Amino acid sequence: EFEERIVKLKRISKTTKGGRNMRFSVLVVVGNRKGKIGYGIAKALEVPNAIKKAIKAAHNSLHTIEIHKGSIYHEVIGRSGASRVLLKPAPQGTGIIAGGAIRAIIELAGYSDIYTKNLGRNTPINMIHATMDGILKQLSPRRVAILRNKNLNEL
Amino acid sequence: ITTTKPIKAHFDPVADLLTKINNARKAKLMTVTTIASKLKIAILEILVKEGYLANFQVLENKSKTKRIVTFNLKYTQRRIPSINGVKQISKPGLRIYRPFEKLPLVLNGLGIAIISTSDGVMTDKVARLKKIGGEILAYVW
Amino acid sequence: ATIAQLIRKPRKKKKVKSKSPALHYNLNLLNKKVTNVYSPLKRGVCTRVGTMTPKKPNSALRKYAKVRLTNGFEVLTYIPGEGHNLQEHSVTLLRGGRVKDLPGVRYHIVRGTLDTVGVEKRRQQRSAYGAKKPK
Amino acid sequence: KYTGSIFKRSRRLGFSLLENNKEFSKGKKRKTIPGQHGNRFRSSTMSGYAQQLQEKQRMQYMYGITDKQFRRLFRLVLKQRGNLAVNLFRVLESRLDNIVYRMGFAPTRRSARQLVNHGHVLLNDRTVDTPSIILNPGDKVRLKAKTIKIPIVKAASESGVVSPFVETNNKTFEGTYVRFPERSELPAGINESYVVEWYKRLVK
RNA sequence: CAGCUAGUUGGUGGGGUAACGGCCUACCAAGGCAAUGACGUGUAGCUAUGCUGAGAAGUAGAAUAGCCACAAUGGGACUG
RNA sequence: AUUGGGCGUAAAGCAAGCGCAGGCGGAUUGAAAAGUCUGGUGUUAAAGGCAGCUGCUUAACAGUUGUAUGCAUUGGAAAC
RNA sequence: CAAGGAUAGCACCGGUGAUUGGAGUUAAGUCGUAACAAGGUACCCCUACGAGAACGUGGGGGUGGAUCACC
RNA sequence: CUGCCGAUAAGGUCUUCAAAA
Ligand SMILES: [Mg+2]
Ligand SMILES: [Mg+2]
Ligand SMILES: [Mg+2]
Ligand SMILES: [Mg+2]
Ligand SMILES: [Mg+2]
Ligand SMILES: [Mg+2]
Ligand SMILES: [Mg+2]
Ligand SMILES: [Mg+2]
Ligand SMILES: [Mg+2]
Ligand SMILES: [Mg+2]
Ligand SMILES: [Mg+2]
Ligand SMILES: [Mg+2]
Ligand SMILES: [Mg+2]
Ligand SMILES: [Mg+2]
Ligand SMILES: [Mg+2]
Ligand SMILES: [Mg+2]
Ligand SMILES: [Mg+2]
Ligand SMILES: [Mg+2]
Ligand SMILES: [Mg+2]
Ligand SMILES: [Mg+2]
Ligand SMILES: [Mg+2]
Ligand SMILES: [Mg+2]
Ligand SMILES: [Mg+2]
Ligand SMILES: [Mg+2]
Ligand SMILES: [Mg+2]
Repeated sequence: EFEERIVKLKRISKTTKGGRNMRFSVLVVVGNRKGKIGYGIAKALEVPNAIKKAIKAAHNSLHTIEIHKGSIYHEVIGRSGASRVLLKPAPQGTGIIAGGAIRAIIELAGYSDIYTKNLGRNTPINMIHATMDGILKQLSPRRVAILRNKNLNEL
Repeated sequence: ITTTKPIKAHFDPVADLLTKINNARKAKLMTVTTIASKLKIAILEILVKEGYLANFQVLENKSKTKRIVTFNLKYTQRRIPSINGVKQISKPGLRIYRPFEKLPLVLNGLGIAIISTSDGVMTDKVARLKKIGGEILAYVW
Repeated sequence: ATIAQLIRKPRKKKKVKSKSPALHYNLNLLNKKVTNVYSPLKRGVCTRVGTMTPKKPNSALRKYAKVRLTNGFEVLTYIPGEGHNLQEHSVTLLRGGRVKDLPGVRYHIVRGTLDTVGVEKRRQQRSAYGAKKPK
Repeated sequence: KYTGSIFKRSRRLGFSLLENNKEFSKGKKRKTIPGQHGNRFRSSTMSGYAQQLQEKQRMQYMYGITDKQFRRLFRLVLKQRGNLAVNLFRVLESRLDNIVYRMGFAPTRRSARQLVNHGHVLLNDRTVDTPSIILNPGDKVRLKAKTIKIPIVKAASESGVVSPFVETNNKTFEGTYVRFPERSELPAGINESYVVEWYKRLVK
């Protein structure tokens, strides 16, 4: 049940020797709402073929996501170009306080409570890039234990 | 132990060590050297207790007039470090003093915060245990 | 910049200017001083009625007016509606606005309030133009 | 103060007051959005704002509420302890006129409001005229006696069809209520929780 | 808005004030403040607080409450 | 943009240098304790703020108890 | 002792003013064609003079210049 | 192998849409 939601449908065009070749570009986010989420951008002469190719690309590149108590473990800033997205842990109940492309990514990943603010640009591809970068740099409290030789997070 | 190169260090003592650690991590280098100071010596002792570096040896010259500390980083088998990011709080000029009620928690306790309250440098958790705060040196996670 | 630099010269905020300055000037007349007190809408008297041409895209004949408010400021205010009773010498109750076609006009005349008549033959969005409910 | 075309608004959203009495009807069995522009394309892909506003209306039209009243109740429930997702559901279902209809003593919800406004209902130890009192499970909301004889009591006294969260002690018309309504008694007409977040942006 | 301040800075004896005090007096001196912003210009009752903001804070000093100032304008004094 | 921004090509590195005051600043030892942290006491008027409760048919509202912030003094800590 | 009055010359601030300077804004006005390609004389910066006007030339400075080229 | 070579009135379409098969 990998649900998918369009996050942007732009109208790109090149110029030839007379006229304008117009192709639709779609940005689809696919997520199983259990820890797997990917993004795919595709271009085609028509929306249906563009959507099919974008979903195919998105399903080809699926990253693995870990959730802690339904939220994000530690506050993180994802950077991608000039877009910086701040994610902050939230108590169980606030809901997803995100909006736009980031909100779509968080819902499709599985996370519930999440504090976000877009501190940079409003271009959907870079915000999604920043969101995925922020979520992928996250450190579990068990990897640092193997690293720092602590006691499975114990004080 | 002998050397061949001259050893220099920056005038600001927290970020000098911080720059050494960060550059070595990014460049995959392991063994680095710097001049030894007691504040720098104490912060390295708590770091090895927290398990971010492997060994930390302070040395002295044959005349007892100079000391240089040469530390190495703790890389795993696949060669990825334990330190992820370092950031200094009480920079020169603007010194950061926070009371106990505002003692920070770095990455929900995953990282360690260095606080030298009254008994030398001290970790955030034990600072909370004693309910006493003070100078905050740097964030390490 | 730097902590020391900002200590010497702090951060000065950019200012803010109004869009209808002439509506916030009050002349006392007994002392002849102008103080800056904001007021939503103000009464004036027209001096010259006529028509103006819009900027570039638009093409039409828009009815302007040179109305002098209870203060001493002369502002060109558009008569918002189809048909007017202005007769070069009359009293009007201006409001805020900014027509984009005519450069310089930044006020609108509240219709159907004082000497200016309402806009009859209007059944849609009347509450704004001022027409008695058909009933 | 309410609309007088409940068929139209129920037909638009698509969900009636849970008996499909306003959807079945005796004519044409119409299940299209009202107006001339009802049998058109562009059905799905409602924006997040669009579906949220449509859903918000569903919650506040099921009970005949004004949005300002909704904002007051949300501001009330918001502050307390934590994830209060069990409290505001009880709060929204605690309306006095709503309980009389779930009591089975009224043909319709807004008709029950009319009887409440006219003074034909009582409470554990006082009388109630305003159809907005927030009730708490445990009050013996006993019915009137001079209204048990009115020419409309027949279907009123047929409360044998009643929700399990409104216990009446049948034939005694005591009509208390315990065992707060679970989501099962709150059907899929409006069963969502991001309407709370919609009011979180609009209402602090 | 770069100099301002001649009772302005200090001492002496005396007078006056509920009281200390150039507050006033006679004499003796030449100091005081100022680039860490004097002085000048413009503006404004101050505060607890109101609205807004995740916060740091921004904004107005409704009502009311504390303090100050005023009573057509400018001075003086009696009674207490 | 202290928290929380930038200055090669988009606004922004003075043409360059000698440089006082200011800011910052090698290592070790001793003392003091001005910053820094902490304990005790006083105070920070009442209303308002947040939490709980009561009373008005519930609410709005009113009352009720709780609820900080800073300053001063005193007693310790000595890492910077 | 002293409000106020009269006389006197400086200081700061405001309004207005014949006439005049430039500026912005304007669907379809007149004289050129200076810049963007090697823009048809490469461009740009500082400076001096000159001309209806864009601008021309002299001095210095830059590549944020085309062509050119090398097995 | 460097003659000469100046101008071109105003405002304007055109992407409807993927819900899906
Ligand atoms: Mg061609
Ligand atoms: Mg003296
Ligand atoms: Mg005043
Ligand atoms: Mg903010
Ligand atoms: Mg007041
Ligand atoms: Mg007042
Ligand atoms: Mg910027
Ligand atoms: Mg530049
Ligand atoms: Mg330079
Ligand atoms: Mg320069
Ligand atoms: Mg030098
Ligand atoms: Mg110096
Ligand atoms: Mg030192
Ligand atoms: Mg108080
Ligand atoms: Mg009250
Ligand atoms: Mg011409
Ligand atoms: Mg040319
Ligand atoms: Mg030519
Ligand atoms: Mg040329
Ligand atoms: Mg001529
Ligand atoms: Mg010439
Ligand atoms: Mg030249
Ligand atoms: Mg030249
Ligand atoms: Mg040069
Ligand atoms: Mg020719």
